[PDB]
Amino acid sequence: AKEKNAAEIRQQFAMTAGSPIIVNDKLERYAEVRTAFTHPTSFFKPNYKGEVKPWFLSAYDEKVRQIENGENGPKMKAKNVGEARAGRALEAAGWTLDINYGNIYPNRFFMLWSGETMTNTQLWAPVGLDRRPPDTTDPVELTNYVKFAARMAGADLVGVARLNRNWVYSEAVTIPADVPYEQSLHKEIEKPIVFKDVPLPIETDDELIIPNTCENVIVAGIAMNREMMQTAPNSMACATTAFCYSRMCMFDMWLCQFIRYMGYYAIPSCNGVGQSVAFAVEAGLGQASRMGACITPEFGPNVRLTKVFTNMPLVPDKPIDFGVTEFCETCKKCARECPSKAITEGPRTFEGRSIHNQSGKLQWQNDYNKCLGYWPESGGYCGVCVAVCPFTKGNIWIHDGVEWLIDNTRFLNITEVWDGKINTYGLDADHFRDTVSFRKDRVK
Amino acid sequence: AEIRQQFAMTAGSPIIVNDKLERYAEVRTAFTHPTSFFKPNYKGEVKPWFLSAYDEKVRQIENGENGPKMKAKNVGEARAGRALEAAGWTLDINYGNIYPNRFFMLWSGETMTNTQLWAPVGLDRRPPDTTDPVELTNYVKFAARMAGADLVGVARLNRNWVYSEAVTIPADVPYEQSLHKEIEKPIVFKDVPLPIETDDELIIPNTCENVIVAGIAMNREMMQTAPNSMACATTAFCYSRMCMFDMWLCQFIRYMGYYAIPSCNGVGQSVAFAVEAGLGQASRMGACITPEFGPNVRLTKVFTNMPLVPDKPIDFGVTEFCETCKKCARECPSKAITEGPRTFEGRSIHNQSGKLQWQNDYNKCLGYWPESGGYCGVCVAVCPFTKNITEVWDGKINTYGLDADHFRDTVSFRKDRV
Ligand SMILES: Oc1ccc(Br)cc1
Ligand SMILES: Oc1ccc(Br)cc1
Ligand SMILES: Oc1ccc(Br)cc1
Ligand SMILES: Oc1ccc(Br)cc1
Ligand code: SF4
Ligand code: SF4
Ligand code: SF4
Ligand code: SF4
Repeated sequence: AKEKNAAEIRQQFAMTAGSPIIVNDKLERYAEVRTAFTHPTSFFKPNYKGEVKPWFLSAYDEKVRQIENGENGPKMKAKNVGEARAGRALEAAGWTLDINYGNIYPNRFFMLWSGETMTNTQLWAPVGLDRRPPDTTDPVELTNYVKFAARMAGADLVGVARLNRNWVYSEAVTIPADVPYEQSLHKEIEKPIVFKDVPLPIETDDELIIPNTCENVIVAGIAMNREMMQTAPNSMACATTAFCYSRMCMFDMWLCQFIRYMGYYAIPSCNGVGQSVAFAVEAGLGQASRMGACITPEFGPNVRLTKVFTNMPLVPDKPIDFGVTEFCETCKKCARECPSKAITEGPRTFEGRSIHNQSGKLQWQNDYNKCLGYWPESGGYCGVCVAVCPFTKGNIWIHDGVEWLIDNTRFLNITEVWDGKINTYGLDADHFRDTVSFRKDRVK
Repeated sequence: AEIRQQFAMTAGSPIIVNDKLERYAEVRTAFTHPTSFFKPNYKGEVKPWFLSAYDEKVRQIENGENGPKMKAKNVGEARAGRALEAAGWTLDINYGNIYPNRFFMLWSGETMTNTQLWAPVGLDRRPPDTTDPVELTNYVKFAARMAGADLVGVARLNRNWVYSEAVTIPADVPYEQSLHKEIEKPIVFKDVPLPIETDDELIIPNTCENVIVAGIAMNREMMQTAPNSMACATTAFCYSRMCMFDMWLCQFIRYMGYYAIPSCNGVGQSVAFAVEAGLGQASRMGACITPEFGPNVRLTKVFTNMPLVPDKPIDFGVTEFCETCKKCARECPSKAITEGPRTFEGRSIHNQSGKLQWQNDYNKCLGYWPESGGYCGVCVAVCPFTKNITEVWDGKINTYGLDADHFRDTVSFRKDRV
């Protein structure tokens, strides 16, 4: 006659301890300014009138053009102008709790490295939870507590790894502390991230200082909505992306406060501080893939990541190998469907394709300037590679009577989305049992 | 979805009122009123009630307890429950976000970082492209589910449930002085284009036709630990879910060409709005009891001129069940809940007289919070419609504390949205 079981799947494919990422001697920490979103070589893109602008402003011009022409995406006619409008209103509102598309500035706005000034900390100050020494130092108990809190805080997946500094940005993109929001985009700077023998995360005029005791990284997966992502590259894919960034932000703040009130310190990050995919792989959420994302058993790549760094003692999780690398070796669906041909069809190498790649680690090397170039053209955040990946299909797992396996057969419109199935936070009750959690699967 | 249609009433507010009903000044709630605000701690020192409750939380942690007379596994566990509770409140100002047009509860999006970033697109400046209330109701409910509501309904705004005067703070007062500088400010309805605040008044436009009410489900296993710390924790986390819902949904409504007023625990009485919007029925304890969650669900609401189709109120027999049940009243640690019949006369200043309801003594309720060091919730926990702490921490959990064994009950398609 067997119903899907993520705990069994993860146990079946668990590896022995050790970072799965393969590196050589060319590896150096990566300056965040090099990402396509920020680097001068990629930052500017033409709009549909040929005017060269910051990429997100050129994308804005295309969003406005599509609404006026009753389109939900590039050459994709909406039911009417009102439907086109509704999709961009949903997208825009999803970003409500996110600063400048990613919350990357460390220790600014929502991403504070200390809780001292937050209104919640001030209200609770008489209890002294953030000043009382920890009552628990046992990593086993702390891992159970912090993972339970993580699920409360909106994570669909949570894992723990030792912090690998190779993936922490050599220098962050940030703004001076005295610069108000309305000037932030004009006053962005770089600032080194360094590790020193200090008791608490602290920021000087010159440096963002992470303590040498910052042992661990907690990684969260924030599930996006399948029906909406499958509209990629059209507006509804932008909306599930946007809403999950605000979920990421709430997660980080909730969890950091929990960790602080347990007597440790905690650094939030969302898209800042370090490379989420690498942390997620080392924390066992999933495997790296040809497109470059972390592919998870539960959601494929259709899941966002955030992470929190802490000195709280924790038990690292085991990495997972459910065969993604070998599937990506033969699949190439994302490479073939990518509207900008940004994804390589070749083998993995240690050699960066351009400045946006960190050389010295074995991965599929993609041209992320080509990817970013398609966003102003399509007026969105694309996501076609996520949408076409077979691992994004909700039912890829089958049980053969003995064990779990991937179904190889899987590798061979917006009005209906607005009118169709939805549930709280865009989660799907047909799959929400995938992420049920008991102590047995939080810590062994 | 068929249960709720099975029990739909015809249109019309189910709340029975008389000639004496008047709008209720928010200062009168037990949380804020000077007759109920100060309570002794366990040492006998009289303080603001939440400060006396803090002292009990400290004392329990030190004594390795999760609640009154309830030993924890160890001090570490006691600490963890209070750390979780305190963290849950991260996105909430001074227990409830009640000050209108302050902090998270802004009546205009114009100064929000999100609005500024999106300004070149001009979605908040562009006239509505959709005025059909049917399509708007489908769009905004879909948005509401994305925004974290497990239940959503629409009603015409009954001004009887809007506070006559809000509790707020002067606009330039910093957060650190807020608790000490709370003031009263009238909420009035005038012929103005947009919601606006003057030195003297919070002005809601006469065009503000509708209220959208959201139900935000709490975790059943955690609330079952009431009056102990883990029921405090699911309470707290849902207040921050409430705040994110309000901001997300207001931004959606504004980017659609309308205005939107958030509220969380402020602006007006959530239980009344929820009953008129069809989420559930009023109950003996005073809460809105829903078919999906019983009373184990928090409420928030957003006010807007967006054309919408009002939902029908529902009758699935709560009133007749509450007549004979009285379990909440017998389990209530403070004897706050009446065993008697419904009347139009409030028992004290904390009740709004003029509406038929079970009249409860809410000062007796609040008095149990400093004694127990939490937000109680025993009434919610024992209610039949709702159906140790180490086992909760070691037991089932899922995203936002939702439960996959019941999450299918809140699936939604267009047919059940409008
Ligand atoms: O991950 C993302 C970052 C920025 C934008 Br805009 C969209 C997606
Ligand atoms: O007087 C006080 C009021 C509130 C807090 Br919190 C601390 C002190
Ligand atoms: O509704 C609530 C208001 C204040 C507290 Br403290 C807890 C719950
Ligand atoms: O020059 C700018 C105009 C609008 C934005 Br948003 C950012 C920069
Ligand atoms: S589409 Fe195919 S090659 Fe691309 S990431 Fe998914 S499985 Fe790998
Ligand atoms: S987001 Fe789009 S353009 Fe970018 S890699 Fe994926 S498919 Fe290609
Ligand atoms: S919260 Fe507790 S004290 Fe208050 S009415 Fe309910 S049972 Fe009684
Ligand atoms: S416990 Fe009984 S009387 Fe009290 S609200 Fe629930 S059903 Fe009604």
